[PDB]
Amino acid sequence: GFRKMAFPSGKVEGCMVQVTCGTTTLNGLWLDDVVYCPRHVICTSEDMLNPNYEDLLIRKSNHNFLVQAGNVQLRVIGHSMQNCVLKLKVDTANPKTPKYKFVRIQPGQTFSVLACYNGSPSGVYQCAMRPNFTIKGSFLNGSCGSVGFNIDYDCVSFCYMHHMELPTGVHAGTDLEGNFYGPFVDRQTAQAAGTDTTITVNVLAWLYAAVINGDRWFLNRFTTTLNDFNLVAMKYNYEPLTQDHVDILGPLSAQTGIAVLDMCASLKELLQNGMNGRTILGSALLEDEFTPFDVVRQCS
Amino acid sequence: GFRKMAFPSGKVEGCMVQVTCGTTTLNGLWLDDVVYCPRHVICTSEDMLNPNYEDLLIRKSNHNFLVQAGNVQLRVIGHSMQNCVLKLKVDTANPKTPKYKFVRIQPGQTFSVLACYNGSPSGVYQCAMRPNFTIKGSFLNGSCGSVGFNIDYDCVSFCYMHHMELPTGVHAGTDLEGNFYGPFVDRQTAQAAGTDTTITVNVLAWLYAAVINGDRWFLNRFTTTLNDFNLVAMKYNYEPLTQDHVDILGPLSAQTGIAVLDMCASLKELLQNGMNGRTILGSALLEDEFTPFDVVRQCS
Repeated sequence: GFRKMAFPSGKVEGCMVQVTCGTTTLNGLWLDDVVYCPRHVICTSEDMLNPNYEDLLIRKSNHNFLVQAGNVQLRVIGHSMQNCVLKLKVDTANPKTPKYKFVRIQPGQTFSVLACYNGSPSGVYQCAMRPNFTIKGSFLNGSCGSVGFNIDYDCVSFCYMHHMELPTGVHAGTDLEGNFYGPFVDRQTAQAAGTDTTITVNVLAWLYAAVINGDRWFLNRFTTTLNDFNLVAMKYNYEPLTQDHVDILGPLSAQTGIAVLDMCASLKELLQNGMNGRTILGSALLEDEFTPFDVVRQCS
Repeated sequence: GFRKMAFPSGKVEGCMVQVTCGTTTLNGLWLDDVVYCPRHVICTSEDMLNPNYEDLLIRKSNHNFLVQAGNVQLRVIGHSMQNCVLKLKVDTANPKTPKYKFVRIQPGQTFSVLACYNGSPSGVYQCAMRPNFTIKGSFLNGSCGSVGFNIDYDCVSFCYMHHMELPTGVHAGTDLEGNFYGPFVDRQTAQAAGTDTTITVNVLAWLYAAVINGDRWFLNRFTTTLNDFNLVAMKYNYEPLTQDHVDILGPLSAQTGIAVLDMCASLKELLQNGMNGRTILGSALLEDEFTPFDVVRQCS
């Protein structure tokens, strides 16, 4: 097994609060004197079918928002919307605010989620942004407004806020400026995701992890061109590999002595032949939710 | 996919420190005015081959231990050993000490590890104590003294401290009173683990998780007796299921409407027939490192 490792969550735990509007409670993020949360908190069950968020927000007063940090009520002094994120101004700057920035991540990148229930931290796990801008896998039952982040040197980079579940069970959300990842809207109407694809560069990073962890059976004596690899990739719904992706795998290639295009030849054979009942890192399936950075972080 | 979720790590992050003795640096745990760490910190490479820990410890002065919390040196005022754990008394009580207890967990139970490098928190993941008292899977390269824990209501229950790697790549460690889990010793000599077994009650919890997450193909119209199930289990290196284990699965059985012995009949068929190229929760292998409590924590 190659373990998913989340970032330590302490810096984000001190920012989680509960936001209630009417009968709806979800998670908010308290940074300086602003609480961020999904704007759908202001919607009734009926409102969600076709909301006019500007009109709904105008009809709300500050006293219609109950913000609780532990057992402590924060007074709201201002409410506004930035795209799909509600910003509640409160009268107290969070004394536990970390150094932070707001970033918008790329498809295929990973991040940690602090899964919260009604403002209370419950668990932490590592998630990948799928190429179709959904988040796949199992989630904490009832967890709206939970946030995704990376820790850079001292700095928390917030990249994601959970808004929506698609009937398939996958999650959709926004960056912390309230822009959805992918084609989704915060309305209860028919929404399809695009076809998903396998994140090739992550599969290669995970094969490097396998090698570093002594799982080598799939290495073959062959090489390929980027062009010949990509013809096979396309047939198996893999993303095309670019020179920039090859360059990202440089450190794992140096650590293992296996040229990227040699690992590409190994992956081509695995796609064409299958595993013949064998496992890699205890899996019968190739894994694509570890980035090259995730592997180097854990393995170097 | 059914996600491994770790406990939020913030309460433990504030306790991690670096301990150095000569050229050896590893992790320590700073609770009130005591730093806990593996006693093998006092050993040279040569000492590890056959250490007399009492003699080695007598030859150490307080000034031979360098304890750093961030960039901050703590003065050691006392050194003693409890079984395989070194206790450094320091002149400052940790102001970030959480409510805590020390527990000794059972084989098959899970816990979160805050993986640290030279006192610095790096990542958090969920681990299971194998029936042979090893910890399996991939680990942070260089991480000695990292601790395992559960969070109970407000209270951190520390259960594990990493000491050793076995040549197979698995980890061995102690409880926080310095007693090894399993037959292992903190000496560089030939040590075998017992044969490992599959944690049956955890496989059943994970099949309940599958059902709750809409993966139902393996459910069959059959039941079994505990006795007839156990005859099959024994052949596939599964732990025998006891009435006490059946009772632990009550809540998942109630949530799904599937009797425990009906899920046992489903598992008997999976062991005898295999998966025929199908997956459960995105896995081709049955997973045994989620406890019934882990599933209820995430799914209820």
